[PDB]
Amino acid sequence: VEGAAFQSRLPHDRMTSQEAACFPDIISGPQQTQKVFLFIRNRTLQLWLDNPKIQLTFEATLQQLEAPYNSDTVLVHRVHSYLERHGLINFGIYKRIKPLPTKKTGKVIIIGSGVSGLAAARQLQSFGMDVTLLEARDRVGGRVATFRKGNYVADLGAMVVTGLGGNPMMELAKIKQKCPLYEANGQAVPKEKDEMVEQEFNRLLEATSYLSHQLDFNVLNNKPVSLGQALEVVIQLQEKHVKDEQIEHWKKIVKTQEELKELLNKMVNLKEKIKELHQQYKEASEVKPPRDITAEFLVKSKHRDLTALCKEYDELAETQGKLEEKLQELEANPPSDVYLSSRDRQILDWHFANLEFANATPLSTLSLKHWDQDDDFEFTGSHLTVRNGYSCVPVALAEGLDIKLNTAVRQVRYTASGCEVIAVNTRSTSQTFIYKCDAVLCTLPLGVLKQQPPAVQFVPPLPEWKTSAVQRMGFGNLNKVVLCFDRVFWDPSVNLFGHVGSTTASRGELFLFWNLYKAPILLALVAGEAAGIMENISDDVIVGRCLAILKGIFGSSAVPQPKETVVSRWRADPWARGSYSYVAAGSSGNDYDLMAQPITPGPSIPGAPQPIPRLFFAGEHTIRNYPATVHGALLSGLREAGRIADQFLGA
Amino acid sequence: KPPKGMFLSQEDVEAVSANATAATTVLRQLDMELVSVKRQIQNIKQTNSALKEKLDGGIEPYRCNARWTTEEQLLAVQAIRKYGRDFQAISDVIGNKSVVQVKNFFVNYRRRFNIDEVLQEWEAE
Ligand SMILES: Cc1cc2nc3c(=O)[nH]c(=O)nc-3n(C[C@H](O)[C@H](O)[C@H](O)COP(=O)(O)OP(=O)(O)OC[C@H]3O[C@@H](n4cnc5c(N)ncnc54)[C@H](O)[C@@H]3O)c2cc1C
Ligand SMILES: COc1ccc(-c2c(-c3ccc(C#N)c(F)c3)nc(N3CCC(N)CC3)n(C)c2=O)cc1F
Repeated sequence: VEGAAFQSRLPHDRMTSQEAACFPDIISGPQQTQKVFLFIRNRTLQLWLDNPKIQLTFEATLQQLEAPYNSDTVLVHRVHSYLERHGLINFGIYKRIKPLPTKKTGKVIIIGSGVSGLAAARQLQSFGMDVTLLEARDRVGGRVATFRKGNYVADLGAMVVTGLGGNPMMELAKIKQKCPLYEANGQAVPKEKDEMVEQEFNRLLEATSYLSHQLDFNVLNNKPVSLGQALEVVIQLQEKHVKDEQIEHWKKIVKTQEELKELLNKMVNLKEKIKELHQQYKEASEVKPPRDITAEFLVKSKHRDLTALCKEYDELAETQGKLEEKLQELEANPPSDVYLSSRDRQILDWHFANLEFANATPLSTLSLKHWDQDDDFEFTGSHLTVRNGYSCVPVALAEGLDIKLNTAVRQVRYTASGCEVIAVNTRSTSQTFIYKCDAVLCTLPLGVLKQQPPAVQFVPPLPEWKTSAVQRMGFGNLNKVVLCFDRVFWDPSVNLFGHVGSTTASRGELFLFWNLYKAPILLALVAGEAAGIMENISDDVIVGRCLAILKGIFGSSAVPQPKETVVSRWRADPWARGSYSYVAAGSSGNDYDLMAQPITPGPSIPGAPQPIPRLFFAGEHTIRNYPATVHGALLSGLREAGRIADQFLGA
Repeated sequence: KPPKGMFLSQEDVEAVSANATAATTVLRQLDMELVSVKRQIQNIKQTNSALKEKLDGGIEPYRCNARWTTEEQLLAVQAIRKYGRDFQAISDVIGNKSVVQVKNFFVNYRRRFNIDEVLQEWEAE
């Protein structure tokens, strides 16, 4: 039961803020009843999850509980209803048992038949509401978008399931997480190196986290600090401490050879002071043996004074020898010449491109403090790919539903009385449509909400607080090249392999190739600053640079001309205006929460009761904890559908 | 605290960011301090290498009984005016008297080789 709580992103042993607000009875009450609640919940979820291919009615739930549980049966019901409302059971595609409410209640216009839309639409329809979706495209699925010619199949948007471990989600495939790199020329990268740098990359990142949290380096010049800025600062400070070592060493060489100097002096000025004595002694020793005692003394005196200074010099002569090997050692323990080579900083640049890829933006742009706020909630499990094309999901969700394709929303009008959406035909701009509804669910991409002169007018205008969050948060970019061939010329044991770019400025450019699919297809990702530029570069040139890269790596004649090519231009695509959200410098994840707060119109006649809210938001860009994924969309949808039903069908 | 083998003082961060090129000022004025200290190293090696020349050859061409003769007693007294209390020197000079026999003599005669008077002379080095 408790790893069905986890499979539902819920704690098995505590009630959540959500549960608290729908069951204040139980959570303010005795600890015993909480356990009963929590059992019935965890169990109902387990039951749904065990067979989610078909509806779990209040009926079946009660039948398959035991013990003192189907004792209290308003509680089993209050719970089962709470779960189905918040889309924890009976969501997605399920064979209904009790067929749909005869006649419907309230009318909702959903803008977009992306996954956030479809998910909300199905829920709202399942609760007996009149739902119509308006989609500008000639298809469903939005940023889920699968190319399909012959047996060729390639996703141009989402292609990964980053974990099934508590993920609300068709043929999935593990990723062999072994990725060989290939410098500009074609030369693989010795595993020796690949590991040096991946470790340096990993350390460089933790370094920025320390630099952020411990050292509190998040502002600098009023302007806040990008992950980029922090990484450069860290790398500079590493370069500096290379030199700080280089110095303190070549400096403890000098200190040592100004001891050899000070001593080679004493040792010269003894050779001399000893030459004298040995003269003076030869001389005194002329005066021959029948001699008086003042001259036997002068002989003997000298002879003493001379075997004294001879020992003293031999003592300084082993000291000479120590100081001389001590030095010959240090002269052959040079510390590291450099922090990283050039070939190194170029492979580091690829590890940074891989980061620019996932986050779909230049690290210039990521919040140092907050880029990774979503990180505690990554799922558990193997990261997978959809072999058969992700399109299967939108399409599957769409059937049942009232979807108007080629219907571009131009204006959204929301008043105390209700809403009208004004849309047009994309195939004649001129032909106009007016949808009147109780409530509008906006799943417009953040790209579109951001369009500098608007694609869509809100009447009245979205409040400061909303538009400010839209301005603040980042909407990135990430493009793909689909390479279709007659024959499997790469290494088929290998899922993905990197290309290392010449410069920093080009680390994004066809930096990584995926083999995912049944057909002979290679995916080439453009990430970072590259993603944005290549959109303004002819299809042919791009497929050029692809084949170039591939011929250098594989042999100039194993690499055919391609049967079919596609190239994403998501920033230029006006129904997306980019790939997905990122927490920009000076944004936080709070903005994801503002993005999801619905809008409540002013009163129609002044001094009339407070209205009902009318304008609701879902989409990738509206879910703090699962931004920039399909699941996050899917959830934002289920969520809004609940918030809307709680209003227009009562809580 | 910083991951192993990264270096980040509160101090150094403030200092490599305090303007828009503190960055590559700091890196260079070390690059430059480095060549200075390499140049000092060559100079002090040349200087040292000369003195090893001056030392060529080294110093190679430059190396008991308890009955006191009168010869021996007079060698002692003189050794005293020129070694004060260095019984090892005095014994080395006299040739054939342990460092004790010196110290003894040093008292036995003391009165009649004016040895106090001898030692206040040796005071004046
Ligand atoms: C290249 C790329 C790769 C990705 N890879 C992955 C990945 O591997 N795994 C993963 O989990 N996530 C991935 N994502 C994220 C995932 O694709 C999105 O988070 C999700 O598909 C978007 O859900 P949504 O319903 O919020 O948006 P959308 O799919 O954008 O839905 C919004 C809909 O509104 C429509 N629309 C826009 N303007 C108008 C208008 N004026 N009138 C009417 N309709 C309009 C659009 O055409 C679209 O159908 C990727 C995204 C991209 C771009
Ligand atoms: C092995 O290959 C993988 C490569 C990338 C991820 C990954 C992705 C992601 C992003 C874009 C694509 C595409 N195309 C993708 F396939 C995956 N997107 C995200 N992000 C989640 C958090 C958000 N802020 C941004 C997207 N993350 C974290 C990822 O780990 C997972 C993998 F298994």
